[PDB]
Amino acid sequence: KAAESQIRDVDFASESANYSKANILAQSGSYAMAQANSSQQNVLRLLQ
Amino acid sequence: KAAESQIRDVDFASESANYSKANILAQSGSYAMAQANSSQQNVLRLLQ
Amino acid sequence: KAAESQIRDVDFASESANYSKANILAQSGSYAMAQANSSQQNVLRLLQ
Amino acid sequence: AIADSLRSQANTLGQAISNGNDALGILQTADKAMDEQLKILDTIKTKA
Amino acid sequence: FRINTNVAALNAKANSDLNAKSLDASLSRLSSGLRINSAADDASGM
Amino acid sequence: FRINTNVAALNAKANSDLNAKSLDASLSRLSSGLRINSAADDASGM
Repeated sequence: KAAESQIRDVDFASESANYSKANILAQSGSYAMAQANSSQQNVLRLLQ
Repeated sequence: KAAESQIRDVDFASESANYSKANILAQSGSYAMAQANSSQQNVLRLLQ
Repeated sequence: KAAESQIRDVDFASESANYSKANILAQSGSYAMAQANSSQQNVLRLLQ
Repeated sequence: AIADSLRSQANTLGQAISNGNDALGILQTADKAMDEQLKILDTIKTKA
Repeated sequence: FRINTNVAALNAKANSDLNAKSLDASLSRLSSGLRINSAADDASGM
Repeated sequence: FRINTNVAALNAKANSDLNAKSLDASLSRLSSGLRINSAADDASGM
């Protein structure tokens, strides 16, 4: 049973690290997309 | 009577282990649901 | 029999000390892991 | 694959434990029954 | 300060796991009442 | 450190059950007053 547990079950020690890391990365990526969408506003200053 | 007890009754030794394990798992799963429901807040940063 | 006991059995005197010490170390290490996972929240203050 | 094989083997052994305990019950019943026949034969020889 | 490769997390996890191993060993000794259970902690003592 | 398959619990339960067996046997001997009750501990003795 212990040998099976070594193969199948996840260790929350590393799992919570992975999760929190991916969450911070998600926040950063969302900010990056929000900035990328707006990166083209400066063209309007040429036209106006 | 002993041979019947071997088949019918439960051993609190393993039973309390099962119960405590399932309870910790319930707490972990509740945290996982709480985080899953919130995992979509980051979309609002796009819209705002 | 006494000479065998001297080699085979454990002395609960030292064993309970080892166990309690390891338990306190486990609590400390768990706190350290939690803080390590949390140690990256500060980056978002730059992005925001 | 390995995890499912080990799970199957663990379940099989967990059931084999109960099989062995049932065999233990049967054999103990038989022996503790033979005790009285031994005493009765003793009494028969004494009466003869 | 670079994220996505938290190193303190890995270090703390390694240390805590190395400690949990010893906690488990001491608990098994406390339960069984024997200093040498698996005979891997003392070859010739066994 | 992975939960849902506590191994120290199973180990401790195995050891404690193995000990409760001998406790029960010793109590049965203390009660009946004989060293060979079930004739399964000494065949030639019986």
